[PDB]
Amino acid sequence: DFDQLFEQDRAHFMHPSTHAHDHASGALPGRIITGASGIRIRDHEGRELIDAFAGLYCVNIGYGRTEVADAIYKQAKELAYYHTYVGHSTEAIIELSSRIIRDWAPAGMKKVYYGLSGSDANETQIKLVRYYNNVLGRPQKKKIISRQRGYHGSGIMTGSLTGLPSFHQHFDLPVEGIKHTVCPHWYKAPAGMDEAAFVRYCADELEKLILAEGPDTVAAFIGEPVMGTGGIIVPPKGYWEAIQAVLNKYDVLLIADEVVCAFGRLGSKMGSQRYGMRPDLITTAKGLTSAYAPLSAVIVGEKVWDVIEKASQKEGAMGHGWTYSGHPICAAAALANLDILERENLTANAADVGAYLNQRLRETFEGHPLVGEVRGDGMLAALEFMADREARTPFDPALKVGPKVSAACLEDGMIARAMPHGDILGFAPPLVLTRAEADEIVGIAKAAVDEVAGEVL
Amino acid sequence: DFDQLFEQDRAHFMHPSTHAHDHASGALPGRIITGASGIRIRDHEGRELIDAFAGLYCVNIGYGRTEVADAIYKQAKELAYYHTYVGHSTEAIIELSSRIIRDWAPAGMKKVYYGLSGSDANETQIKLVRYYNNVLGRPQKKKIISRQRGYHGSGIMTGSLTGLPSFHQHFDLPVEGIKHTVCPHWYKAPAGMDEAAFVRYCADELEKLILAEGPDTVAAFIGEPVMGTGGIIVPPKGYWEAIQAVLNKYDVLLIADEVVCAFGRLGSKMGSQRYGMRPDLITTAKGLTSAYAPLSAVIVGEKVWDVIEKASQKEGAMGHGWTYSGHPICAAAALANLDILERENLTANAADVGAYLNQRLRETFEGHPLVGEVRGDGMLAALEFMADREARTPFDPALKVGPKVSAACLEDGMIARAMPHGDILGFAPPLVLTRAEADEIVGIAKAAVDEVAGEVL
Ligand SMILES: *Cc1c(COP(=O)(O)O)cnc(C)c1O
Ligand SMILES: *Cc1c(COP(=O)(O)O)cnc(C)c1O
Repeated sequence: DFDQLFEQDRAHFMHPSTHAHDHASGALPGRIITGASGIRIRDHEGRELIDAFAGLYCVNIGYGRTEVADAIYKQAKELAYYHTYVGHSTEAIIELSSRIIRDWAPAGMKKVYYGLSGSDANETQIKLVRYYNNVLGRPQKKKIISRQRGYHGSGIMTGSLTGLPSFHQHFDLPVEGIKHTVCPHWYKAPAGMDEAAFVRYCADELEKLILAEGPDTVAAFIGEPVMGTGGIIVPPKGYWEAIQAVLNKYDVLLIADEVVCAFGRLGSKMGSQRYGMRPDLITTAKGLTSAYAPLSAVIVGEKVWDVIEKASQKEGAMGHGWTYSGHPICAAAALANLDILERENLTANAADVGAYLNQRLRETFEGHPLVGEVRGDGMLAALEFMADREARTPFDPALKVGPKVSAACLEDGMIARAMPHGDILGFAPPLVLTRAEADEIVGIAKAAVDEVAGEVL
Repeated sequence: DFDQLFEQDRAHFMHPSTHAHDHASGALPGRIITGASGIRIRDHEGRELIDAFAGLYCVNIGYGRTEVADAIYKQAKELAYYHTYVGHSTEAIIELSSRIIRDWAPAGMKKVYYGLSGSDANETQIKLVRYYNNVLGRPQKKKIISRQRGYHGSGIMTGSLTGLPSFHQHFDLPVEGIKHTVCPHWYKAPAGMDEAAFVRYCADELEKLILAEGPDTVAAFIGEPVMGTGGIIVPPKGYWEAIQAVLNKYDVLLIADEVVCAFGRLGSKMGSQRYGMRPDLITTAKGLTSAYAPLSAVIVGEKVWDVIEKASQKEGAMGHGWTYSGHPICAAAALANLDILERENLTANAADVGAYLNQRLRETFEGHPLVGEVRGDGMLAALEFMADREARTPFDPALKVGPKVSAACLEDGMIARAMPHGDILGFAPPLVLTRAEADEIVGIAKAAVDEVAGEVL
């Protein structure tokens, strides 16, 4: 009966991030997912696929967790929804807020504000940064600095923070007031620079840009500890220490975008502790619930919270609120997700098997003639494909090497993403992954990379 | 142990729309909701309150629907989540998309795009309006016109559309490019104008503003059929016909913001059919799931969809996507919600009992010395309090008459909202409301209004 559903799909469902015409015509074939379990999903044809991307870096505890379904259900029966306006709460949202601060967030974090998506979380961050400066009497200190290849969402303001051109095309972005310093990708550094030199370059370029704009006009700097969607750029050694020194010098807030990195993905609690970042504000989503329900959390530091608190005395309640902020079933899902992360120590398993997977990818693909670089950290890994490795020359985009390798992986029964704006194969498997399953993943990638190299080299 | 939960609440939970200091100090006392059923919620002290506001205009099928919990649970077990990127779907999201278009949306609607909140839905609308114009080669046609007292969300861009100052304070809003024409509130019209004259005034003011800005720079006009949060402003007879004529003359898209009005609230399928609106784009959330799970839907008309579809051929896939777009458990919740709305004909009940409630409040409050106007439509109603009715003179805001009446209602065990920026008591009860329950609501309001009158007058 799937033919009828696909007719309806093409007629009426506008998908995110999907070629509108090819989808409506049938040229881009649809795929219905009917179930899932462990690290595998099942499609409408009965195929069982290894999901080496955990949905979108988000199904961290793995698929098919009926424990989380039970928790969601229980809360849905008891109280599916009430608002959290004007001091209203559930037990679940209170408990979740204290657990995030006490067990997961870095030191000196104080409060949590809830939305539904990473994008609305970063939208909240922009509102908060402005508010902070206005109530401290600095109405000019408003600009946000992001980075090239950063992903921070798909809205107008959040799309502007995003430093990938597809999220800007025909939307008139980035808006004035948001700027982009350099992507800290060492492999693509100015030729001849060593790691320490490149760090200095990145710091100097940021300093330069702050000064060019005027430090009294620059409010915040936003960054992922490890860049995910852009894809899987690990920062060079000393990058975050060097950047923070510049930010302290000019009194610029650090927003850590931990939507991908939080809740165990890198083998640490969050990327911020792992890289010695000391952010003033933190964005989370994805691994917060392992996607069992939609939820985002903005974690607010002492510095910013204290200013917001004092200001309310003279300025009244801050005018910010989503109807579904603190949604009970979503909170309940998060609590169950956290219970599982803690009980099975999936943070530890991510460090263990992530190191193993990364090292196995390194052995098997360093020196391979299609591959320009192997990178990764914890349970994130990527192969970037280049026409000329030492020259840092990419393939012609129209050759579609990344997408071809991904497609070959999918024919062998594995999902691994062709990352955007480059020829990059990304891995972000569930944190329950075993060594055996990692070996299988690497085997399938080997075959797919060999096959595509045979066709294009 | 609720004392410990409130200690944790104050320490760690940043609520939406809540005085930060008063909340943290304890001056604004917290409230935990533990259960709910029909039209009543239960707090942490065992108090049972009549919720005459259905959460926030959103719990339309009523509280305690274990049918929806069952549907959520079933989907959580089967497949809680996969993405809907690149043509991927579930059965539920496909079914929901065809049911919205076929059974609920007005004629000539084609596609549905999903988010999680009303705000992110309207953010999608802005992105879509820009895209449309850019790919038609009109890069100047970008400005959006909203209205004074419109509520369209709590983001930066969506906060700008919002025409209530609290959503702008210390956020530097509205952003350049968004403008606000007049609030179509007849009772507050220029003195001496009759209904038909006021309609003409509103049309002329809009024409004026389009011309002042330059019609080739104006892309869209956004409006709620009936203004909710602003609060409960029913448009004058002929307003929407007159406004649409102006919009057609200058080729300006109509965005109907149906977050409140959709799915039965006004006694029609949506407000747009009810008021003869023919929008190009529609925003929905709230009543789409009755808040049992977070979901928003942008409904895209044929005109706009066809342009988007053609454009993808030369321009490639549109760069828009939320990770949780089309979230399966949320879709499943919507389907169950729709099943209930249709089965118990809650649209009809909303028309019946809503007319009864509105009339029953007109009888009891028209002529009452505290009340300047009684207004409403379907299951929306409001009492606006004035110092001088015939003069249209409001009370001193510092007298807090609206909030006082609301507080008195809450002591008698009923929740009814003190609407912002005015002295207004709003009603938006679940659509399952009976005549008997409406009488009870009116009784409690009478007592509370009498008490506050014999106290301020
Ligand atoms: C993946 C990611 C998001 C995703 O946001 P959604 O609105 O949930 O799509 C947001 N911010 C950052 C930094 C990310 O890495
Ligand atoms: C109530 C309303 C919203 C609410 O948005 P959330 O983000 O769900 O709180 C948004 N837009 C409009 C037009 C509304 O009337």
